[PDB]
Amino acid sequence: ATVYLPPVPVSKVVSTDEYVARTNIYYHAGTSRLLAVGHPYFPIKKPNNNKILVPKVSGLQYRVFRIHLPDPNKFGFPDTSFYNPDTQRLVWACVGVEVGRGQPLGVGISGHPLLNKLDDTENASAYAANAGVDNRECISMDYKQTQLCLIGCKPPIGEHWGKGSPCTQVAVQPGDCPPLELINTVIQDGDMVDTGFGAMDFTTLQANKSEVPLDICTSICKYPDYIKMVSEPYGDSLFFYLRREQMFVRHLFNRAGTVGENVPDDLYIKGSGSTANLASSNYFPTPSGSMVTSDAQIFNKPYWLQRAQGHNNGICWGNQLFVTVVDTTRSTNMSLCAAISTSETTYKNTNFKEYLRHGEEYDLQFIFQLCKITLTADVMTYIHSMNSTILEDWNFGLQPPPGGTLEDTYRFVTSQAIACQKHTPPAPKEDPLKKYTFWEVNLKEKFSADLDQFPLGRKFLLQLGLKAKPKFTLGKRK
Amino acid sequence: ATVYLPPVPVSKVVSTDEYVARTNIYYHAGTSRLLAVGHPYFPIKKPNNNKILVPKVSGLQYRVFRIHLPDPNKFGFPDTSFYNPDTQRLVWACVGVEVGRGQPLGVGISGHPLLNKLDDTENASAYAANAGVDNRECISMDYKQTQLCLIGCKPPIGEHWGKGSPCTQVAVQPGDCPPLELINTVIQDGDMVDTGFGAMDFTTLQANKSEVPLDICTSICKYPDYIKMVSEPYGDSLFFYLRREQMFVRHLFNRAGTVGENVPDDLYIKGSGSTANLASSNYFPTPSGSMVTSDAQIFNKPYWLQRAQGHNNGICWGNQLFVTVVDTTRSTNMSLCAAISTSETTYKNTNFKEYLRHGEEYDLQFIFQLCKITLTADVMTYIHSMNSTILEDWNFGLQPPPGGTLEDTYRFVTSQAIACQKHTPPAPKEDPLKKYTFWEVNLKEKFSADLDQFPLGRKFLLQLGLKAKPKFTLGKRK
Repeated sequence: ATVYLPPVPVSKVVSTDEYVARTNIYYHAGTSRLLAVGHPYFPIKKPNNNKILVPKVSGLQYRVFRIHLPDPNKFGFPDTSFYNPDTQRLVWACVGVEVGRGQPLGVGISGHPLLNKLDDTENASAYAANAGVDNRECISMDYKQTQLCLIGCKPPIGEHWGKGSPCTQVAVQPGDCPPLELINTVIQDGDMVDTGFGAMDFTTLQANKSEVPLDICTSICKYPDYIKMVSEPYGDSLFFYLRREQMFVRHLFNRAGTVGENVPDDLYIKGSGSTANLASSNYFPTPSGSMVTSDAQIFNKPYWLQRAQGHNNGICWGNQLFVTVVDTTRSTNMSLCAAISTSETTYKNTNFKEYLRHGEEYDLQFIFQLCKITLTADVMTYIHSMNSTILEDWNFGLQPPPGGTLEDTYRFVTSQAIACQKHTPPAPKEDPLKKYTFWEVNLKEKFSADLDQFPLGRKFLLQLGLKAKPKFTLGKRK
Repeated sequence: ATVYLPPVPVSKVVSTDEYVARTNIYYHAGTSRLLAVGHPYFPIKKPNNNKILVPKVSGLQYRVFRIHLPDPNKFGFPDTSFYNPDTQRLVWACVGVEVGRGQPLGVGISGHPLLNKLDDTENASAYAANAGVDNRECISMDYKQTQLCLIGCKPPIGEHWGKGSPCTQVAVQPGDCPPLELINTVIQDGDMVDTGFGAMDFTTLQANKSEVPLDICTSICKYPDYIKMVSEPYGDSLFFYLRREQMFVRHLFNRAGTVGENVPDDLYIKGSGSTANLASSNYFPTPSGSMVTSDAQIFNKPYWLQRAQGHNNGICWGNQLFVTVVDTTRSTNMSLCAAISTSETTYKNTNFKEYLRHGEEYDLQFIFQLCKITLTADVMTYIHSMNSTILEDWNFGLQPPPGGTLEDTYRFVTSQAIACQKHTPPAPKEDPLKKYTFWEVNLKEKFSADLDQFPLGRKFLLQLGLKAKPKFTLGKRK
C-alpha cells in the first residue's frame, strides 16, 4: 500500500494510555510479610570469612523491592475469551497497592564510639578554638524522620554528591577541598538514605573517616531525585510517589582539632584572652527525629491507582514494579543477651553476651487489573521507537526454515553425575532492569478471581462501586 | 512489510505446493556410469612422496556426490515461455531417479594385521593370556550390512560422539575413557558408517591407534542424524531417506589391555587358583556382516520424488542435489596377482604377489520436470524474509550504484612513473569454499525432452499417463 510508515511521530507526544484499553477482569496477589533481621550499625560477620551471620538492615536504609509479574498471555486462566494473540496481547495494570506495616514503634540507633566532639555549641561550658588534644566521645543518636514510598515500573534515580574534579594539592584541606559534583545513579538496597549529614559518600569524601556513625561511615547517602523522573515524558521511572519527612536538631556540637579557618581581624577589636585567639568553625548539627507516633504514619492506608501522575495509568511495562520504601517511624531495634553461666546476678561479660538486632517487617498487597494492547502497526512501530523489546518477546515472523529451533534442537545434558561433562555450565545473567541487588518479590503463582477473601480487594470493591457493594456500613462502632 | 516480517509464518510454514505449479514439460538426464577403483583398506600412496596412486574407495563408506544442475532461465528455450519473466521464475523439480549398481553380488572386505584382541571369552580358554608386552592378532571382518540412499539439496546432517575430553570435576584420567559429547557434523564424501562400537571418531579416541583397521581409525564414523532433518519442514537438507541394515554377533572376545575400570570387589566371592584373579572386563561383542541377497537390493529400481519428505521436491534454491549412497552388498573386492619375477619357476608366495582392489560403480538416471514459482508482491516478501539471495540470483530490484568517477592512472602508458603510479593492482582474490568434500557431477546439457528411450522414462510414462510403453511390458501369466 503502504509500504511505509512514519512511527507515528515521536514529536506528537501523547498519553501512554491512549491505546491501552482497560478491561474489568481483576485478580489479587500479595506477600506473606517479608522479614529481614539485621544489626543497625553494620553486619556482624564471621571473622574467619567474609560471610555474614547477621546482615545490616534498619529502616534508615533503602528497602528496594523488585516485584516480578508474568506476561498475562503466558499465564493460564480457566476462561480466556478476552485474548487472542493474532489480534492482541496483554499487560498488567496495578490499580491498588496497600503497604502493610506491622512492627512496633521505635527508631534505629546509630553511633560512633570515637565520634569527633569537643564542646557544646548550645552552651559556653568550654571553648571552641585551637586544641591539639582531639576529643572523641561515645555518642549515639537516632536519625531524622524519613517516610516515603515510590511505586514505579522502571529503576529509580537518587542523587548524591561525589568527588568531582580534583584540587592541585591534597583534598580536604583549607582551600584545597575539591569540587563535589553531582552523581545521580540508581537506588541501591541496603545503601543509606539521607540522614541529616546530607546525601554524599564518606569513604573517600571524608578522609578523617571517623566523625559520623558506622552505618553511613563506610556507605553512600543518597536521596531519590524526584525532579528528574517527573521531567521524564513517559513517567515509567516512577508514576506515584509521596513523602512525609522532617529533621530535628538534637544539638549543635563542635568538633576537636585546631583552627585552620580564617578569622578576619578587621571584624573585631584586639585586647587579651578571647580577643586574640582563633575560633573553630567546625560545628556539626546532630540529626534526630522531632516526634514519632504510629498515627504520624502515611502507611497502612490504601493507595487506589486509576491514572498515575506520570503518563502511565499504573501500567506494568515489562511486567515488573520497582518499589522503594523508607520507613523510620517504625524501625525498632530490640536488645537481647545470652547468659552462658549465671554465677552472679550482677552483670559480667563471662556471663551475658550482649546482642543487638533490628527486625524489619513489610507486607505488600495488590490488586492487578488486566488490560490489553491491540496489535496495530502504527502503535507497534511507535512502541518500537520507545522500546522494541516488548515486541521481540511477542515474536513476529521467520525464522527461515526455522533457525534457532527447529532444527530440531537441542543436545542433550540433562545432568547425571558424569554427566556429560566438561562443565562449567553457561554463565550467570543479569536482568536488564537490575543493576544493584534488590529484595526480590516473585509474584507469579498467586492470582485470585475473587477479591472477597482479601480485605484490600473488598475495599477496592466498595470504592469501585460495583455491585454496588457496602460501603461501609455504620457502625463503626458506634 | 509491515505487516511484519511476515506474520504467520511463523507459525505454520507455507508449503511450496500451493503456488508452485508443475508443467507437463519433461526433460530426461542421466550419467554415463561412474567407476572408481580403490583400495578400501588404506589408499595406497607412494611412501617416498605423499600422493596417492590408488585412492580409497569403498561401499562401506558414504559416496556423496554434489550434483550441480543448470537453471531453466539460462536457456534460449525451445519456447517454454508464454508469460513475463518477472511474474514467475522457473525452477526444476526432479520427479524420479534410479540409482544403478553395475557391481556383481558379493561383499567387500576390511581388516587389520594387528586388531587388539587378547583371548576368547565367549566360552573361555583364558582369563588373560597377557598384561605385559604385546598381544594382537591377524583378524579381518566385513563391517555390518548397510544400504541406504538419501537425497537432498543442502548438505546432510550426521551425528557422532566426538571426544568430550577427560574432566577433572569427576575423576577421569588418561587411561579412563573420557566423558563423551555428541558433536554433530555434515556428511561428506569418504566418511565411514557406524561399526557397532558406536559412531564416533577414532583419530584421537585411540591412542594405541591400532585397535581397529587402517580405514576407520582415519575416518569419522557416523550414524545419520535423521532426527534434526525430519524436523525441518521444508526438508531442503533431505527430502528422501530409507534404510536397511543388519548385523549378527560372531563371537565374544576380550580386548588386548588391562582394566582401567573400577570394579566393586564385593559382588563375588574370592576363589583359589584361576578363580582367585579377575580377567579384563573389556569384553566386546565382535560384529560381522549379513547374508547378501537380491531381495535386499533397494537399488536398480526407481526412487520416485513426485512426492517428498519436505515441502521441497527437488526445488532449486542453489540448483544442486546431494545424493549419498551406501551399498555394502555389491561392493565386491576382486582379487588378482602379478608375479614379481619369472625367475621363480616353482610355486612360492614370494613369487606371486596377491593384490586386492575394490571396484565401485554408480549410475543415476533422472527424470526432470519443469516447474514454475509464480511471484506476486506478497510472495516476494515471503522469499525475501526466507532467503534474499534467491531474488538477486533471479535478478530483481532494487539495486544502487551509481557510481563514478575518476580514475587514475590517466596518461600515458607508464611512462616512468610519472604517472601516477600508485600503482597498485587489484584482487588477491580470497577465499570461501564451499567445495566442501564431494564427488563432483556436472549436469548442464545432459537434459533432453524425450523419455520414451530411457528405461526409467518408459516406466515413468507408464506410471504417469498410463502410456506409452512403446509396446508392450510383461507376461502373461507368466
